[PDB]
Parts: sequence; structure tokens; C-alpha cells
Amino acid sequence: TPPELDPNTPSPIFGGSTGGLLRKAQVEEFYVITWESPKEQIFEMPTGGAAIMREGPNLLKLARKEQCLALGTRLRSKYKIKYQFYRVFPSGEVQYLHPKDGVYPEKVNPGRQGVGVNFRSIGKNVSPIEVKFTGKQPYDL
Amino acid sequence: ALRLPRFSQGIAQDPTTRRIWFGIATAHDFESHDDITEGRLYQNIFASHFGQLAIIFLWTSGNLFHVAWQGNFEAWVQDPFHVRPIAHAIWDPHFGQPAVEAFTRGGALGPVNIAYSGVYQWWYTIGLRTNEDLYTGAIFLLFLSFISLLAGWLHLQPKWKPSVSWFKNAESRLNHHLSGLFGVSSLAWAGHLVHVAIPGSRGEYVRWNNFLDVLPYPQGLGPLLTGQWNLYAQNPSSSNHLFGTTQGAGTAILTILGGFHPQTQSLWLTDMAHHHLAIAFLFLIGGLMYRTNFGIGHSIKYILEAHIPPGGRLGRGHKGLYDTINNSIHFQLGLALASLGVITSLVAQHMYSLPAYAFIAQDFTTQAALYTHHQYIAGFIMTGAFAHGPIFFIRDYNPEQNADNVLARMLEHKEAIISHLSWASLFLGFHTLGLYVHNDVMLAFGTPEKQILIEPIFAQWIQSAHGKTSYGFDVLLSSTNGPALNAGRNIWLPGWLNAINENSNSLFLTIGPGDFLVHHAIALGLHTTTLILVKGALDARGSKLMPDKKDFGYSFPCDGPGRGGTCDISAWDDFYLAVFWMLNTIGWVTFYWHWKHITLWRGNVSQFNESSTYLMGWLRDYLWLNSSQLINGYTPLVCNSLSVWAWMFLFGHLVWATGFMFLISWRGYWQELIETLAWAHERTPLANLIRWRDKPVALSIVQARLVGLVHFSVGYIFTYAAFLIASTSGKF
Amino acid sequence: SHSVKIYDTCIGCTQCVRACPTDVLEMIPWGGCKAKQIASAPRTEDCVGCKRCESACPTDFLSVRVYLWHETTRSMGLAY
Amino acid sequence: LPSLFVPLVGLLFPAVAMASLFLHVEKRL
Amino acid sequence: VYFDLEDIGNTTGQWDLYGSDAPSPYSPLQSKFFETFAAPFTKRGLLLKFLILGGGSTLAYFSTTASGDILPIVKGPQLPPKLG
Amino acid sequence: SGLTPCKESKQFAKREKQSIKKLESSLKIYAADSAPALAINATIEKTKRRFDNYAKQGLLCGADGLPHLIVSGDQRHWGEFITPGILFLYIAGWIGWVGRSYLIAIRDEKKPTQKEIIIDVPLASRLVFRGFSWPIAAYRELLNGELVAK
Amino acid sequence: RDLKTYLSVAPVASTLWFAALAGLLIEINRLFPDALTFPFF
Amino acid sequence: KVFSAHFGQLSIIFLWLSGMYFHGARFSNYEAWLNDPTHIRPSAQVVWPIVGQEILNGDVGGGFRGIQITSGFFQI
Ligand code: CLA
Ligand code: CLA
Ligand code: CLA
Ligand code: CLA
Ligand SMILES: CCCCCCCCCCCCCCCCCC(=O)OC[C@H](CO[C@@H]1O[C@H](CO)[C@H](O)[C@H](O)[C@H]1O)OC(=O)CCCCCCCCCCCCCCCCC
Ligand SMILES: CC1=C(/C=C/C(C)=C/C=C/C(C)=C/C=C/C=C(C)/C=C/C=C(C)/C=C/C2=C(C)CCCC2(C)C)C(C)(C)CCC1
Ligand code: SF4
Ligand code: SF4
Ligand SMILES: [Ca+2]
Repeated sequence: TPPELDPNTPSPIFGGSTGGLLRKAQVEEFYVITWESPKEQIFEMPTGGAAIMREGPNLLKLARKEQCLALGTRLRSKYKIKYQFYRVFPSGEVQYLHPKDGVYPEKVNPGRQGVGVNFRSIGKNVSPIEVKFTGKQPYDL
Repeated sequence: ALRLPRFSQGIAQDPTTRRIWFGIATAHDFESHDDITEGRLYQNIFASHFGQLAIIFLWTSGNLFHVAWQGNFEAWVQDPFHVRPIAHAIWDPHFGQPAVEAFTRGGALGPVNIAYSGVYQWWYTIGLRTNEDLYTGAIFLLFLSFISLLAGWLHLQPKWKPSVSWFKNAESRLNHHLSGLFGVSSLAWAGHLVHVAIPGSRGEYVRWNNFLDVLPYPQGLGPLLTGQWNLYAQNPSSSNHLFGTTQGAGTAILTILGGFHPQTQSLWLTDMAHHHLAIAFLFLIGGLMYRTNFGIGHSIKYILEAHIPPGGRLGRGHKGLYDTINNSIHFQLGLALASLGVITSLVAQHMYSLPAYAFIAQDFTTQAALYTHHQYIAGFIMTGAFAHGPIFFIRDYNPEQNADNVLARMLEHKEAIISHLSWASLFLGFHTLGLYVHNDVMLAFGTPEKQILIEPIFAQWIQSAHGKTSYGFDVLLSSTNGPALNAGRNIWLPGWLNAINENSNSLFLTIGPGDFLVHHAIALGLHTTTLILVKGALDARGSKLMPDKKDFGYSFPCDGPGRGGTCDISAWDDFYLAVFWMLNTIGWVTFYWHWKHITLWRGNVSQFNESSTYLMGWLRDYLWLNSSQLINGYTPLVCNSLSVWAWMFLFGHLVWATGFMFLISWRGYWQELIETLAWAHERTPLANLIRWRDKPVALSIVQARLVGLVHFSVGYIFTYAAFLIASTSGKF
Repeated sequence: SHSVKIYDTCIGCTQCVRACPTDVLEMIPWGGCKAKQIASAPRTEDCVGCKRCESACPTDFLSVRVYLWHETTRSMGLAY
Repeated sequence: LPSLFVPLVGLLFPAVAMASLFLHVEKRL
Repeated sequence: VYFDLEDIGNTTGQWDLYGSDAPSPYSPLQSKFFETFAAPFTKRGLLLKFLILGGGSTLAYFSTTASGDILPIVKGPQLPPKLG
Repeated sequence: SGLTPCKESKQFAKREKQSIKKLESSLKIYAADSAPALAINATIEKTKRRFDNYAKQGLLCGADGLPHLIVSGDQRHWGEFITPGILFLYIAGWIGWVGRSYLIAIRDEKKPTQKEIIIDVPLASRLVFRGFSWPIAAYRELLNGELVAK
Repeated sequence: RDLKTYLSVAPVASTLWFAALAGLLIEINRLFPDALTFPFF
Repeated sequence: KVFSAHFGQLSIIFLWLSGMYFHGARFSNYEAWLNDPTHIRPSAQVVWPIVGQEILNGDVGGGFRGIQITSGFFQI
């Protein structure tokens, strides 16, 4: 399924904080998290102190993503809300990150394909010497 | 590659300042470099080895050059007892007028440093007499340093690089290192002695200009090939002999008198020429044991395979152990360092007791310096030996190929090894501290008779066996009816018995209850440091807390706060722990050595014998007492020549404590601090015109412990050195 | 970035996925346990290496492991 | 007075060395 | 205040804050005097070499000196312990 | 034994002498019939008794004037080390043996940790005197001394 | 009170034990002071 | 909980003060110090003569043997 897109949606009421974006946002990346609010509410900002949610669609730009999930996770519990966040880049391309597959990651989805799973579990990995000089690493196997 | 460090792509893509830091600390870890092969590994090391030799040759070349150009030496040769050897000249624009006055010593023309390494006594004993001799020697080493670089460059070229199997030719290298590197070198050294050194101690100067039409001996090589070698010991130097002169000079070139030359208080030159000649034989014949290309010799592998005790109490014994060592360079380095660390301490303990250089025993500061020097070198080497041991277990150890052999059984019963080392450390610790504290309380309550002063009669019994008259006992060499005595009767024994029973020298010093306690402290230090290191080695590949500690390597920060918390769980980190204990151990050793000796030189062995039994005595009568002239190096009233040692003394304290910051405070605090400074720079006008190319971050978790330990160590070494030299040289 | 692996020892509890602060893991269908699901590390580029995942695994030995590797801006947790 | 090799080692060599290292380190091939 | 993909620069506060953009307040000729006389030092590389070689030797030159401290001077040296 | 017996050591006598004079000096300020005086005279009498016993029990002394102990095993000084030691090992063994008797009694039970933080004093008092014959641990060693699993 | 007995035998059992030990040791010393050896044999 | 805890704290402070005053009554030279405060050392703790500790009962003046106190209670 296709992800949502945006964006022209308004942002929450805040007064300004020092935890805000920096040059990294300008030249590397920055993130946006978006959500729908039922009421105009007050929430704790990860970067700053306190901000007011705006009823209806809401848009917030944060640096680092983890900030995005930390706020988003808080949004899911505390109040019930549905949220999504994207990676902006500087060119203008945008990238949908979470959820990314319809459903949340906790819940098993059939579309998903495994990455980085070793079927010989255990600590049945080989000694480092065995791969010595082989670009490989024991876990990679 | 793309940018530094280009032996590692993944670390060059680091956008932070960590890339620079880690680029420097991994430059020699060739195995972790990108696209490394076994071929390039052995070639890089081989080349580095030439680079190292080049630096060594260059380093000594510098000392020779400077002693000749800025040192007396010649003045020192005439009056060994009453001339201070000069290290080099001091040119510092920061020097105030007083400092220039206070420092110009040794009859120099300007401010100079006084040497305490003892190269003067060494080169005088060796045969060197004038500055001309020193210069040509400096030239020769500068030359040797060049051909080292030249040879290092040569074997990095494709048509001269050696194959890996060439490096793994063990029996050939051993046959040559024993026979040539040890034997022939030693053989030829005895040659220098009988040609230059010994005649030089008898007034005749034998250099390159006249070592051909001049005999080292009247009978001149006749008796050697005849078989009657005894003629070379026919007429030794007299007991009234004066070094450098013919007064009392003999003709002998090979003796076994034992003991010391009365004037110089050092071993006989004719004793040492004989020593190296005899050495060279066991080494020359010794280097013909293993097999090469002539159809004779031993297979080292086949010997190990054959050494399995029946009844299999050692399992499969030493089978496969040849390849385990020959394939692993870390196992070889570990063995090398351990062996080298032991004979480094052996050197220390023998050069203070049995001085080999003329007039070196009288120089107390040099004797103190050299002993402390080697005991710390030996100590550092010992921890490294126990570092590559672990590294071996992680990087090179092959479990299947070492199945049930002595090496594998170590890991098999590792818990038993570790627990007993823990018991030994706990036993020594509980009682050595216990007895020290008990005695301190007695002194506190003013009742020294209530102390526990255990006589070290076991060691006293050893000294008696050597021939020391004290304690009585009537042991071997201490008893007139002893087969051991009458066997060595009038060979080395008259010289030995005389020397061991001289009250001036450091030849088997008298020991008492105070010596008993410090030795157990020493025993405590050894057992604990080993306990830390071998627990580190045997747990390098895993534990119950971290079953897969391999896969993560020798050095990693941790494994997180889960499972209880796992800080300092890596084998690198117990090394880090062990260095502290090894610094503590060597500290006890050098405190012991230096206090015993300053009281001896002062003629007051009473103060040591009565104050070394309680710990307040050490603080007051050793550290507090001898700090007097040191801390008065500079004063609100004046500055002395000891001012530099006073400055360095605080410097040591500063570096030491600065390291406490990196060791006590950890990373998360500093990372959050820096990112607030990252904010500041960007938001400051005129300053944000300038942007950093590397992202500022806190030092990593491991890096912190390294930086902290280095400070702690540097402070440790620089503080004691400032005290050792000043307190000694201030009094002499 | 860091390296994160999963093992068939996994029981599908899903706790790590719940523990992760940067959305690295997720659950996928499987048939090796009663839960019929197994963890996966499809986005190791966003991982920081705090090991909150490991801290939340109940397998005897961790079924999810995090091998700290090459450092990137994302892994260094830099907001600048 | 040869003792004027001190600044060279004392300062000039260090400055050159630092500048060079700095450049090599910031290089982006 | 705003947020448009169209203009990221502006979105992420890439503003030349205290920038002037004003014409040159410097009197001409004065500028031209400085533009022709400071020109050799503007080439880079060569400035780097001029400062190293120049700064190096200029430093060496002050090797020569008097009331620095080149005088242990007529002062009877002490012995001063066991002697030497 | 390069030392001289304390009975015939001048330094050992000088210490007893010097110590008594120091305590007697303090005796002067307090006058006679007095509490401190009786306290000091009691220390003096305790001092004389101390030195007297050391000499009496044939303890060597060092040039320092203080007794030194011989732990070589020499028969004249078992009192110095060996006799007290055996005494120790008896007690140490006692404590350890009783302590191990408790854990085995506790091990197969309910919540075993409950009796490790809250002592079963009836059980402990039952097991304390078993340490009296703890060196018959030897006979347990001939069979069930230590675990075979490890 | 069963329960009071229960408060006891906690680490108060350690102090009651060590206080008894300290007392015993002190009295022994008061009785036999300054002993550096076992002289009864 | 915190209210009764404060009562517990005060109880200890009162018990603590009870001892300082008591020791100034049974084991001290306060009455001696009261005549010659400028020369006699204030002391309020006597030590039992076991194991050799009696040496800590030094010359504090006033014909008294004990440990010099620096609490300042004598001047209060
Ligand atoms: C071996 C290295 C070294 C050397 C040779 C010097 C030498 C000197 N120092 Mg420095 N210093 C050093 C290391 C060194 N220092 C370190 C590691 C520190 C940190 C602790 C310092 C901290 C320090 C301070 C705080 C001061 C000095 C001062 C001095 C000068 C004192 C002598 C004087 O008064 O004469 C003459 C005095 C002059 C002012 C003559 C000036 C010299 C001319 C201008 C040189 C021309 C500039 C030069 C060419 C540019 C460098 C180019 C080069 C980098 C390529 C002397 C030039 C003092 C000083 O310079 O006075 C202000 C002083 O204040 N030093
Ligand atoms: C024969 C001697 C020998 C050799 C060839 C090696 C070789 C090696 N060691 Mg070993 N080691 C040795 C002895 C030796 N070591 C001894 C004696 C010790 C005990 C101290 C150690 C303890 C040790 C540890 C803990 C480790 C190694 C590691 C390594 C490997 C990487 C080296 C590297 O690139 O880092 C480069 C080193 C530097 C760039 C030096 C910077 C830090 C130094 C200590 C500071 C310098 C001191 C200070 C500045 C003095 C100036 C103070 C001033 C005020 C005067 C390399 C194979 C590492 C390894 O196992 O690979 C992963 C590893 O972590 N070694
Ligand atoms: C002076 C400081 C100090 C002391 C006393 C110790 C003591 C010890 N260390 Mg440590 N260590 C230190 C500094 C110190 N270390 C530092 C700075 C580092 C670098 C991080 C280390 C790193 C280190 C490592 C890696 C290891 C040790 C180990 C040990 C133990 C060694 C065995 C032993 O001696 O048994 C005797 C015990 C003692 C000497 C301490 C007992 C203290 C008293 C005497 C106990 C009696 C208490 C008494 C009744 C009073 C009670 C007070 C009351 C409030 C209850 C011992 C407990 C090793 C170990 O664990 O042994 C198995 C171990 O592997 N140390
Ligand atoms: C501000 C204080 C200050 C400063 C700046 C100096 C500076 C100096 N002192 Mg003086 N000193 C001081 C205080 C100071 N001192 C005080 C208070 C005393 C007590 C009175 C002394 C007593 C004293 C004596 C007795 C001597 C000096 C000497 C020297 C000179 C050393 C020359 C040299 O080796 O070159 C360069 C410096 C080094 C080679 C050592 C640096 C070690 C580094 C850390 C090694 C690690 C480098 C690492 C690999 C990184 C490399 C990067 C780099 C290459 C860019 C230098 C000018 C010596 C001298 O005159 O020269 C012959 C001399 O013998 N000082
Ligand atoms: C917990 C509370 C309840 C538990 C209690 C229940 C048990 C009750 C039993 C109590 C019965 C008391 C028995 C009375 C015994 C008498 C005591 C006595 O004799 O006084 C002590 C006596 C000596 O006593 C002397 O007696 C003389 C005889 O007339 C005089 O009386 C003297 O006054 C007196 O001093 O003997 C000793 O045992 C002291 C010897 C000390 C031994 C120390 C040597 C060790 C030091 C060196 C070794 C170093 C070790 C370190 C090793 C590591 C080195 C690397
Ligand atoms: C004749 C004589 C003698 C002799 C003696 C002897 C016999 C000797 C010895 C000795 C010895 C006996 C020594 C030793 C040692 C040792 C050491 C010092 C160790 C070590 C080590 C290490 C460090 C290791 C490491 C490792 C690991 C851990 C792992 C694996 C690998 C390796 C191995 C590397 C006497 C004196 C009696 C008398 C006189 C003369
Ligand atoms: S947390 Fe551990 S067990 Fe639970 S799913 Fe992730 S991996 Fe499997
Ligand atoms: S480590 Fe932290 S970030 Fe990387 S996966 Fe486990 S939880 Fe997510
Ligand atoms: Ca001697």
C-alpha cells in the first residue's frame, strides 16, 4: 500500500526552543512527523519544553528521527493518536519511514521479508580465525 | 580509502572527530586493516622491524654525539670518583639568570644536565677513552641506522619480499639465532674485551691503527690451539691494581677470580671476557639442534607430538601445538614478551648486586635510576605478554586443532585456575595488610615490643648457603666441612666469599622482619596482577555473562546494561585494570629498593630496619623525609639546581590526577555537554563564519580508559622519577 | 552502520521491537515457534546501538544481537 | 652558536608538521 | 514560520542573518591602493610558503642576541655535594 | 637465629626502662592518691608484666631490641607460630564446617534464600557444636566430600 | 511474638553475634594481655 | 510517612544531645575548665584501659586524663 504524502499542513503552537534544527538539517537531513489530533491539546516537546497540539492534521519538523519516534510513541499512548514520520533530505525528495508497511512493526505482517536472520541460531558461529582474512565476519554468515 | 585513515574505509567514513583519534591508535594493528593478507602482514612487520632497529641505532648515536660534544668524559676518566658525567647542554630562552647559574655544573661552560643512565661508566669500562672514540662510534651507528632503513625498504620491493613460509621456517631461524645471533655475537664480544677493554684497563691503547701488530697476550694464541688454555689465567691483575694504569696490571685475559676489582668495585674484566667466551660455546653448539637442509637435526613438530604422558593425564599433550604457535604471531609475541620481561627483571636484580662497570657502584643516583628504569620496563612488558595471550585466544586460537592438548585443558579448567589465584591474592592481602596495621597500632599505642616481626629465616638460610657469615647456621659454603666449599675451594670462592661478606656492596644485603613484610606485599602484587591478566585471557572467548565474547574482538566498550550490566567485560579492559596493579606492584618494589639503599649509603640501615615494619614509617621516614631537598628546588627565597625536579614532581601529580577525570567521569556526560557547545558556535555571530570539518564528539568509551590510563601512568612514572633522582642526587 | 542479527532461537515475543528507539526491527511471519513470528533487522542504518533490544530478550541467550560497527551520523546519535 | 637549531626543532618543524598533518587529514580525494 | 519542499533552504533556516548586501562603504583609490599592494599575498599556496620560509628564517635571524640569557658569566661554580 | 635471646639483650632492657620512665614522668603531675595515678601505676605494672613474660618465654630479640618470631618449624618456638596456628585452623575449620552444614540443611527447602537472610536459629544451634568434631570431615571426604558434577 | 523473634535473627543476628564475640575477645585480653605467643604448650 | 520520619529524626537529635550533656557531667573536666579556661584543654570522653587505648587519655589539664574535644560545648 502507498504511504501518505503531504505536505502543507499546519504545525503546532510553540514559542521557540534551543533544541531546534541546525545546520545538519540544512545540509544533511531532517525529519518530519505528522499526526491527526482530535482536540487542541498540550504536549511535551522532545527538543524543548511545552507545545500545543492543534486540532486536526498536525506537522512537526524534528532533527534525528529518534526524536520523531520518541514523540510519536508518546502520541500513541498518553492520548490515542495515529502518526507517521518521513525523512526529508535537502534536495526536496522525501522518504516515508514509519510505519512503512501499513501496520506497526510490533504486529506481524505478511508483506514483510526478513533481513539479517541466521537460521543456525545459537552462538554456533565460527571462531574468528576461521574467517581470518576473509572480509567476512562470523555473524554476517 | 578516500581519506585518512586509508587502511580502513569504514573508519574514514566517520563524519566525527573520532576518525582521527582511532586512525592513530590502529595504525599498527595490521590485521584489522582493509584488504589485509597473511603475505602483507609478515612483510609490514618485517619492515617495521628494520625501522625500529634504525631508530635504536640512531638513538644511541645521539647519546654518543652529545656526550662527546657537550660532555666532559675525558675529565671524568681522570677523576671517576669526583666528576659528574654530563648528559648534554641546556639551551632554554625561558631560563632566568639564576637558573643558568644554578645549572652550570660539572665544569661545563654553560648550563648542563647531569647524566644518570651510566653510559660513562659503561664506555669507560668498554675501552672508550677520548671524544674521538665517541665520534667514530656515533658515525658508525648513524651508518648502521641508514642500512637499516635501506634494508627495510629493500624487502618491501616485490623482487625481495620474503614469502610467508620463509617466515614460518622456525628451525632455520632458531639454528641461526642461537648459533649466530647469540653465540657468534657473544664470541666476538669477548674478542673486543681481550683486545681493547682489558689492555685499556692496563694503560695500553688498542684501536684500529694498531690492533694487528700488537699481542693481547705474550704467548699469543699459541696455548689456545695447543689445549693448555690454563696459561691465560696464569697472571691476573693484582689486588693493588689501578684501573687504566699499569700499576698492578697483570697479563691474564681469561680468569674466574669472582668478586670485585677493589678500586672500581666492579666485576673483573678478565672475568667477563671468559664469561662471554664460555657462553658462546653452549650457544654455538646449541644452534645445531634443529633440522635444515643437511639431513641432520630435529623436527620441532615431531618432538611435541611425541611428548604425551601415557595414562593421558595431559590428554593429547603438545600435539598440534607447533602450528598453533607458528601460525599465530600473537602467541609468539606473548612468549617473546614474557621471556623478555623476566630477564629484564633479571638484569635489574643483578646489576645493582653485581656491578659490571667501573665506578658505577659509587654513583648512587645512577644505580637507583637504572634499577627503577628496568623494573618498570619489565613490568610493562609483562602485562603486554599477558595481552597478546588473550588476543591469541580470540584471533588465532583454533579449538578443533588444539583438541584436548595442554592449551585446551587450560580453558577446560579455567575456573579452578582463577579461583586459586583469587585465594592466593586474598590470603596474602589479608595478612600482609593485617600485620602492617597491627604494628602501626602498637607504635601508635607506644608499644613496639608488641609488634609481629617475623624473621625471614628461609631467605637468610639461602644467603648462608651462599657463604654469608651473618645469622650463623653453618650451611654449605658457610661451613668448613662442606663438600660444596672444598670443591670450589680457591677458584671463584675467595673472591666470592670476600665480596658477599663485604659490608659496603649490595651483594646479598642483610634482611630482617621489615624485609619479610615488603616481600609479601611484592608477592601480593604479583599474584593479583597475574590473577587479573589470566582471568582476562581465559575469559576472552566468553563467560556465563557473555558466552560469545569472541565475535566482538579483543577491545570493545561493553555489552550494554542488560543482564545486570557489563562494563569493563572485555579482555582489553582487564589489561587496563591490570596495569594499575602492575604499577602498584613495581611501586612497592622500587620503594623497597630505594629506601633500603639510601639508608645503606647513609650508613643508617637502622632507620630502615626499625621503620619498615609499620606503614607510618614508610610515609614519614621514607617519603616525607627524603622530600626535603626536592620540594625546595624553588622557593620564595631562591631556586636551586633541583628546581627542575621540583617542577617535574608537580607535573607528575598533575598528569596523574588529570587522568582521574577520564577514569571517573564517563562519556554520556561529555557528549551532552559538547552538543550544547555545537549549538553555541552556530549561534555566535562572526564565529559561525568558521565551520568545523569534523563533527565534535565525546571520546569513546574505550578511548577514555586508554587516555585515562596513559595520564595515570605518565604521572606515576614522572612523579617517582622526580623524587628518585632529586632525593638521591641532592644527597648522593 | 551497526550490525544487528536475529536467530532461530527467537520466540516471537516481540519485545525488542517494542524496545527500539529508532525503529530498526519488525516482526515477520515464520513457523519455528508457537508465536509463528520472528524478528528482523531491515533498517540497521537507523540503529544507534543502545542495545535496548538485547535488554529486552528473554531467550536463554539473546536471540537478537547488536554488533557495533562503522560509525555514521545516524549511529552516533547526532542532532547536529 | 649551533644551539640555534632549537627553535627549528622547537618551533618550525612542529609548525610545518602540524600544518601538513592537518591538511592530509582534512583531504577528501 | 513556513514549510515548503519547494524551498528547503528557507524551510531549514539557511538565512544570511546579519549580512549586509550593501554597497562598499570604503572610499575608492584607497581600495585600489590596497588591491594592488596586497595582491601578492592573495594567491594562497605561495603565501603559505612565504610565511613558513619567511617566518622560519626571520625567526632564525633573531638567533643573534645579547640581553637574552647567554651568560653563565663570571660566577664561581659550586661543587657542591660529594663534589664534582 | 642470628639474634640473641631477649633475656640477655641490652636493647630489650633499655626499652622496658625507657617506657617505665615515660609513664612515671606523667605520674608526677597527679600527685599520689589519685585516679590517674592508679591508672598509670596500673599501666606500669602491666608494662613490667609484658616484658617479663617475653623474656620468660624465650623469645629472641633483634638489634632493634624487639622480639622476633621464628616460624621455620624449630621446636623451641612452636609457641611463636605453629601452636597458635593449629588452634586457628581448628576454629576456622569449625566455622566453615558449621556454615556448610547449614546450607546443606537449608538447600532442599521451600524458599532456600529465606533462611539465608533470616537465620533458622534453632537449626543453627543444633549444628554449631558439630564443628567440635569437624576434622571428621576427613571421613566425609572418603565419600561425599565434594560434588562430582563439576 | 513469633514475629518479633522474626525481626531478630535478621542482620541483628550478626551484631548480637559479633557483640558477644567482641565481648569474649575483650575479656580474654583483659585476662591475658599482650600475648605474643601460646606459652602453655 | 515523612511527618513521622521527622519525629524520628528529632528523637535521635534529642538522644544525641542527651549524651553530650551527660558526658559533660560524668566524664569531663568542665568544672576544672570553668576556673582556668585559657590553659586547660576541654575534654569529655574517657577511654577504658583495654588493649592499650589508655594512652589516648592524655594530659588535658585539670588533673584529668582524656580526649580533647573540639565540639565547642564547654563554651556554650
Ligand atoms: C622549543 C619550543 C619553544 C621555544 C624555542 C620558545 C621560545 C620563546 N618563548 Mg615559548 N612556549 C613554548 C615553547 C617554546 N618557546 C610552549 C610549549 C609554551 C606553552 C607552555 C610556550 C609559552 C610561552 C609564553 C607565554 C611566552 C613564551 C615566550 C618565549 C620567548 C622568550 C624569550 C624572550 O623573551 O626573548 C624575546 C622576546 C620577544 C617578544 C621576541 C619575539 C620573537 C620574534 C617576534 C619572533 C618572530 C615571530 C616568529 C618568526 C613567528 C613564528 C614562525 C614559525 C611558527 C614558522 C622565546 C622566543 C615569551 C614571549 O615570547 O614574550 C612575549 C612568553 O611570553 N613562551
Ligand atoms: C614487542 C612489543 C610490542 C609490539 C610489537 C606490540 C604490537 C601491538 N600491540 Mg601491544 N603491548 C605491549 C608490547 C607490544 N605490542 C606491551 C609491553 C603492552 C603493555 C603496556 C602492550 C599492550 C597492548 C594493548 C592493550 C593493545 C596492544 C595492541 C597491539 C597491536 C596494535 C598496535 C597499535 O596499532 O596501536 C598504536 C599505538 C599508539 C598509536 C600509541 C598511542 C598510545 C601510547 C600508549 C601513548 C604514548 C605514551 C605517552 C604519549 C608518552 C609521552 C608522555 C610525555 C609527557 C613524555 C599491535 C599488534 C592492541 C591490539 O590488541 O590490537 C587490537 C591493543 O589494544 N598492546
Ligand atoms: C588501596 C586501595 C585498594 C585495595 C585495598 C584493593 C584491594 C583488593 N583488590 Mg583492587 N584495585 C585498586 C585499588 C585497591 N584494591 C585500583 C585503584 C584498581 C584499578 C581499577 C584495582 C583493580 C583490581 C582488580 C581487577 C582486582 C582487584 C582485586 C583486589 C582484591 C585482591 C585480593 C586481596 O588483597 O585480598 C585481601 C582484601 C583486602 C586487602 C581488602 C580488605 C579490606 C579490609 C582489610 C577488610 C576487613 C574489613 C574490616 C572488618 C573493617 C570493616 C569496616 C566496616 C564498616 C564493615 C583486594 C580486595 C582482585 C580481586 O578481586 O581478588 C580476588 C581483582 O581481580 N583490584
Ligand atoms: C613555559 C615553560 C617552559 C617551556 C616552554 C620550556 C621549553 C624548553 N625547555 Mg625548559 N624548563 C622549564 C620550563 C619550560 N621549558 C622549567 C620551569 C625548568 C626547571 C628550571 C626547565 C628546565 C629545562 C632543562 C634542564 C632543559 C629544558 C629544555 C627545554 C627545551 C627543549 C628543546 C626540545 O627538545 O625541543 C622539542 C621538544 C621535545 C623534543 C619534547 C616534546 C615531547 C613530545 C610531547 C613528544 C610526543 C610528540 C608526539 C609524537 C606528537 C608529535 C606531533 C608534533 C611533531 C607536531 C624547550 C625550549 C632543554 C634544552 O635546553 O634543550 C636542549 C633542557 O635540557 N628545560
Ligand atoms: C560468640 C560468643 C560465644 C562464643 C564463645 C563460646 C566459646 C567459649 C570459650 C571461651 C574460653 C576461653 C579460653 C581461654 C584461653 C586463654 C587465653 C590465653 O591464654 O591468653 C593468651 C595466652 C597468653 O597469655 C599470657 O599468659 C601468660 C601466662 O601466665 C600470662 O598470663 C600473660 O599475662 C598472658 O599474656 O596465649 C595465647 O594464645 C596468645 C598467643 C598469641 C598467638 C599469636 C601468634 C600469631 C602471630 C604470628 C603469626 C602470623 C600469622 C600470619 C600468617 C601469614 C603470614 C604470611
Ligand atoms: C638452576 C637454578 C635455579 C633454577 C630455577 C628454575 C628452574 C627456574 C625457573 C623459573 C620459572 C619456572 C620461570 C617462569 C615463568 C613464567 C612466566 C613469566 C609466565 C608467563 C606467561 C604468559 C604471559 C603466557 C601467556 C600466554 C597465554 C596466557 C595464552 C597462551 C599463549 C601464551 C603462552 C603467550 C634455582 C633458582 C632453583 C637455583 C639457582 C640456579
Ligand atoms: S525480543 Fe528476543 S525473543 Fe523477543 S522477538 Fe526479539 S528476538 Fe525474539
Ligand atoms: S540497538 Fe537500539 S537501536 Fe539498534 S536495534 Fe537494538 S534497539 Fe534499535
Ligand atoms: Ca655484602
